[PDB]
Amino acid sequence: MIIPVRCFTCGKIVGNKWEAYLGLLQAEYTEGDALDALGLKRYCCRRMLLAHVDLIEKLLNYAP
Amino acid sequence: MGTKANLVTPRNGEPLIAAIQDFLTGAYLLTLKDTFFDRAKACQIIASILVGKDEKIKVRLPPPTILKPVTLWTGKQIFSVILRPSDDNPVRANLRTKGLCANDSYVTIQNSELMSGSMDKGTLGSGSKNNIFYILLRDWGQNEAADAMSRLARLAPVYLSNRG
Amino acid sequence: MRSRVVLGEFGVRNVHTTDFPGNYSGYDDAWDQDRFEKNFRVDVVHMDENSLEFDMVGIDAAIANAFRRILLAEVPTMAVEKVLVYNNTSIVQDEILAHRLGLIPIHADPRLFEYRNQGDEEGTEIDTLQFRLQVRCTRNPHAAKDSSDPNELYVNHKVYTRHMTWIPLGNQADLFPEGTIRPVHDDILIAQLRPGQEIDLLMHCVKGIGKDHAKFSPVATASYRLLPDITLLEPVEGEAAEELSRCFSPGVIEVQEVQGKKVARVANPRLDTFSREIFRNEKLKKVVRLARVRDHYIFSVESTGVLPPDVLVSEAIKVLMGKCRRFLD
Amino acid sequence: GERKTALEMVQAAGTDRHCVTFVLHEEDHTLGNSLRYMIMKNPEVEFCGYTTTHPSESKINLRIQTRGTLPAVEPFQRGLNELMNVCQHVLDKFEASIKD
Amino acid sequence: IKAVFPCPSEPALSKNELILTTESIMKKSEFLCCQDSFLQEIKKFIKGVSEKIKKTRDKYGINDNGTRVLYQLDRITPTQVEKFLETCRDKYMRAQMEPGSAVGALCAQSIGE
Amino acid sequence: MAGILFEDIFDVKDIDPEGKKFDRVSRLHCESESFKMDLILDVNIQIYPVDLGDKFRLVIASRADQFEYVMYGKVYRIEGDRLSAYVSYGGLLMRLQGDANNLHGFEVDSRVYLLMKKLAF
Repeated sequence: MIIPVRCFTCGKIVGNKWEAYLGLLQAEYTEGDALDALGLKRYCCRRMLLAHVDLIEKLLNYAP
Repeated sequence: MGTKANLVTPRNGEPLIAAIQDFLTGAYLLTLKDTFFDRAKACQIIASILVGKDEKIKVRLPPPTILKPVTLWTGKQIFSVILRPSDDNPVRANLRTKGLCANDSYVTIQNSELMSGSMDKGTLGSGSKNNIFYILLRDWGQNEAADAMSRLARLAPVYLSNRG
Repeated sequence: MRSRVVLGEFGVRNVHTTDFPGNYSGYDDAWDQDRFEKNFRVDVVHMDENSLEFDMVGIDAAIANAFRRILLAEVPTMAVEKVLVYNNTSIVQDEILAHRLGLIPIHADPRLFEYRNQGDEEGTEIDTLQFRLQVRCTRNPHAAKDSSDPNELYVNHKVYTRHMTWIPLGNQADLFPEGTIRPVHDDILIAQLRPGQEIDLLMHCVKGIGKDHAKFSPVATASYRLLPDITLLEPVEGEAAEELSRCFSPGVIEVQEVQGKKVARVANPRLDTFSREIFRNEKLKKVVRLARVRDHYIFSVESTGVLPPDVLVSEAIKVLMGKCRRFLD
Repeated sequence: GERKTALEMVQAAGTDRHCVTFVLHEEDHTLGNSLRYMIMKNPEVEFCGYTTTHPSESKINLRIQTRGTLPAVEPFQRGLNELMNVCQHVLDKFEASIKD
Repeated sequence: IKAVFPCPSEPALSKNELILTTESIMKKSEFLCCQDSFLQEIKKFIKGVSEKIKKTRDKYGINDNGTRVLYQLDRITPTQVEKFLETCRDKYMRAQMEPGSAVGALCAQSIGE
Repeated sequence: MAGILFEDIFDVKDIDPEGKKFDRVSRLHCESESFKMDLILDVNIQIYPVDLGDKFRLVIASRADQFEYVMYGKVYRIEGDRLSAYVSYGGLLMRLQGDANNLHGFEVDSRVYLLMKKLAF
């Protein structure tokens, strides 16, 4: 539902890096290059952002 | 039905207990004529016969089976390792062709060493007449088959974790 | 032969560190310092803020992997082990948030605390760096630009690790808490909040060791290379330089001349993360020979803000001292 | 202070100190194989023998087995002290290189 | 019995006749057979025929092959054949069902599964 | 350690290295240039350059000691049809095949208890 703070098989910290892509997907790099200007040089964190579904927004659309 | 039920069935006459899987290929790879080992690879020995409960006698350190510029331990008598209650055995006729044809058959085990050959499901698993049972259940009795299977179960599949 | 690993197209040979006294008829080093403290040295590479790299020269595999394994999860650091609950109104909760926070790196040195035996709050005297998290979200009250972004109609719509205000236990108040107590990162999305929700917690920052639950790792990059030393035999001087500069990684092999054909031999044989196409030119692979060498176990450690990587590697190499001489009496 | 750790096991010792299985309690591969390394590196030992027998990694039954004459405490401590010297000299050469 | 070697013996007398003498001590040594029986006499003579053909093969080998390691000594010794017959008696008298034996359900599931 | 009593000189016939992935496991066929006898060695091939090598002055025992292989285990001894052994090394067979003109060295537990040899020559 939310962003794993750690790359399940790497260790690197991640949760700090989702409100940059939603500001670096509108500078409009290719996803593969929004995830090179922030540090992710392995498999792991590339999964942990490319693959994740921010159900946070849509769920909170009607939380109460 | 605890020690005689497991290994011998009257419905078929064939063992039920056997290296299910990778024990087969791990032990095979041990037996492969390639694999040359180290005295430093007395490590993997010691989950088998220098090992968990009910096996900690010594082991006779099978001799240095090369004395070249480079001493080395062949892969077979690292399989054929135990040094409590010495025994004797024999086998033959693995799953390959006939003639010294890059030999993966007529293993010809003598009295607990490993002369030639390389194992298989029909020479280390649920075969019929050549096994670690019908050569170590009949001659020599029970209690020496349920304790060579364990030295395999901890010897071979903790070799793959060093080969992949 | 004797510490030259080889990288055949099918499998890696020469890999057991087969040099022990009485396992080679050359000579094997009844091993210690004089032959070992002369060959040893620790170069340094790039040193920087949370990433460190260096090239130990003369170890063998066992002590090097001992370092690796100790840096990962056999070194202690400051991270949450418990979360007290006060009005957790928010969305998904109580074990992810608990564990989210459990995963936030607090930045207190793990050499001025001790372990935690069964005490008052399980213990409240030395260890409990206690963190207070009082985040409230509501409606930004001046939004005549109706129906806009969440960033403009809400107020602290998210819960970053900048709302983690520190609580003082009279113990610590004067030594650490001048500003070196906050979590490393002041931006982590712990849980979004929509109008009418709050969170309030207490964060029992116990000591711990990585084996317990790896949220105590300080390090991320504790895994490494040996060092490649890729040879050449009577080279392929000329235009083949194009091939033996696109097969290997982009900086690895120079391409210098054409008249002096000179497929320009090794330029930087440490930048190559072994793509290994070179066995599939089928006309070159029988020239190059690949060899990662057994001396230089090039390290590259990176932290998670808790400590500078130098502090982490020094702590690991001293915890090995502790382990080795705790069985030596 | 190794009273509840080094539970040696010479019982049917063929050589006087033969089946000397230091059952190192609360232990992993980390020290285990480094020790195993240094021990195996003396021309009087034949097993460094380190093999964690349990599922859970706490009891590394290092079954050193010397060439018969010696005890096995003598190598054990030679190796532990040798690893002391090695790691301390490594730190000495290392932290004096951070000045680079 | 190959794998437990009683070294002292050699080919001097063409042991085929010595093998027949061991067949005689055989003929004596399981005519003390009998117990819950009808399981050994029915095969005792075929045992004898089998060792007789073994002796014939040994004769052919010791003649042609030897026509000096004594042709590997062509191992066979009186001790080996005595141990051989003792093992034969052991397994023949051990594989004896009734007494026992609970033969029914075993066959039932044998034909079933 | 040498109750040998071989004293040979040798050369070689044919490699067969497609068998074992260790090229340093390959079927030597060397026939005796002492009399005629053949030996299926399984050398850890390193420096044998002729079609299978060089001088093989095998001194098969029980001198600068270049002389390498020994297993200390179990054997097989056919009579052949040509008395013949199979000197296994737990993976390195050596079928000595010849006559009784050669000296002793045998037992059926001891024709693995054997030394070997390379150049000193």
